[PDB]
Amino acid sequence: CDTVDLGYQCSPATSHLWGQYSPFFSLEDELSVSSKLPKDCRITLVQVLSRHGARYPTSSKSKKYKKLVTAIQANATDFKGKFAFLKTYNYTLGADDLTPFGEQQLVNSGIKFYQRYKALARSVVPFIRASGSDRVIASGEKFIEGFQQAKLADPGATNRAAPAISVIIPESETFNNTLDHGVCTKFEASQLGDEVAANFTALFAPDIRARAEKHLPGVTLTDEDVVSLMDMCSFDTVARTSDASQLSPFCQLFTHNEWKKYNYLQSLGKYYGYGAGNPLGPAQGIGFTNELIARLTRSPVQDHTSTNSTLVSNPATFPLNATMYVDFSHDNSMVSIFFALGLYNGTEPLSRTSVESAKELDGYSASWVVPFGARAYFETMQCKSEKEPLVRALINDRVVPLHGCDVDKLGRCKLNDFVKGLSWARSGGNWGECF
Ligand SMILES: *[C@@H]1O[C@H](CO)[C@@H](O)[C@H](O)[C@H]1NC(C)=O
Ligand SMILES: *[C@@H]1O[C@H](CO)[C@@H](O)[C@H](O)[C@H]1NC(C)=O
Ligand SMILES: *[C@@H]1O[C@H](CO)[C@@H](O)[C@H](O)[C@H]1NC(C)=O
Ligand SMILES: *[C@@H]1O[C@H](CO)[C@@H](O)[C@H](O)[C@H]1NC(C)=O
Ligand SMILES: *[C@@H]1O[C@H](CO)[C@@H](O)[C@H](O)[C@H]1NC(C)=O
Ligand SMILES: *[C@H]1O[C@H](CO)[C@@H](O)[C@H](O)[C@H]1NC(C)=O
Repeated sequence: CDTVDLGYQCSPATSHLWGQYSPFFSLEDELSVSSKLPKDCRITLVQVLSRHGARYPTSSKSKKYKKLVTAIQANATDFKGKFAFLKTYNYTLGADDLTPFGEQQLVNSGIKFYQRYKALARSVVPFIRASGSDRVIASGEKFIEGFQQAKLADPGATNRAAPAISVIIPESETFNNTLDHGVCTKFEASQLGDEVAANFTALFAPDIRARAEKHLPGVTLTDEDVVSLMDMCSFDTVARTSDASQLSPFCQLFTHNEWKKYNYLQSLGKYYGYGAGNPLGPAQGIGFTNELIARLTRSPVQDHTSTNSTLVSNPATFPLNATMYVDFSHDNSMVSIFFALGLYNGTEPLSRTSVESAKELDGYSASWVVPFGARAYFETMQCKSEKEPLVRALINDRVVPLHGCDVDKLGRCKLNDFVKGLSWARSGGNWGECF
């Protein structure tokens, strides 16, 4: 179901509609030109930003789901139709960790990164950082395994030293971490994303709850419970087999139309939680943006947001000339980063009542942007067509044309023009409002 090149392609009418719980699926050529290296161009630098792989529910969500399944099984006097499996379903999911499928996603992502950037990778040991979350670190280790596997299979490789994760950035409300938000006090107290999600759920869940209650006589569901049951489709799928080759029985409880609503609910939560819908959302991505500018320009970091001055000032933890960089992070931080970079500046504020597709939102959705095992590639290339280095952004294989600069038909801008266009991030944006 899941391949190195294309990601997850089984049951696409369901599995691509789980938002941030969708396994990565390649968006090569989707509302986009090809992501292929253009003729007479050579990559000179690549930065990868990768999410962790598919996982179990967090400890708190796992507790909630188990509580619900138990209550259903205790209250239902019958389990009718498609809900029949809940009579004997046994809740066995863990908490927080990668599933085997999620580990393999990341091995696959490392293989794909080697293959895509083979010309550089043959001689380069990438510089790698990970946010201080066990599933993120584990994802980094699996990416490295895949990278090394592909490199060993390539007779043309000259430097096969394994890259280490050189920096693990602590996750703490008082540690400045560009790969995991937490220090912007006002933002961390924001309820907007949760309120938008709740309001939208109140629109679509009632009909679903009625149908489920009809097929589970004795059971009373809330809106929240409907969403929990829908969440279980993805979580159970990515857990129950090592290759996620069997759709969970939870999945067929809901229609394709309902999956499109669920997918949009997830898009709303990320947009209004972490993206441009949140007044301090894109500010959470400024620190990484300034780190990326430092790498692109081989220059010291200039930032006063979520960088740590000790970490960025030491070559051992922030080398300025490493040619390949790979950073491991989380959905929410990656959404903020993509918005801070201006990559979704063609997306209008999402309707809170009407479902708009990624097609109609200029390529923005949770499933297109931060699926499980999400990856972004930020390239510099030197092309014979242009004296100046050109930058290109690929998000889950889709070329995401740059904003703020004079963008060409291939989605690229000249390096200095791109950096100039990131004036908001370079100034620190509205970070002062944090406090
Ligand atoms: C910056 O990193 C240093 C070295 O790890 C650490 O001692 C310090 O507390 C960090 N400060 C912040 C605010 O992240
Ligand atoms: C939720 O809906 C209520 C009633 O329609 C509305 O007043 C409120 O603004 C909504 N919340 C958000 C953040 O959209
Ligand atoms: C199960 O029944 C109990 C006791 O009436 C009730 O409080 C609870 O909400 C019910 N839960 C479900 C999921 O039906
Ligand atoms: C951490 O970030 C805050 C601004 O958010 C800044 O005041 C402080 O200097 C930073 N500390 C370090 C060590 O970078
Ligand atoms: C993206 O749009 C926002 C809001 O208009 C603006 O502040 C920011 O500078 C834009 N980014 C780029 C890179 O053009
Ligand atoms: C590049 O130079 C940096 C100093 O900015 C140094 O720490 C490191 O040896 C180099 N980067 C690599 C090869 O990881």
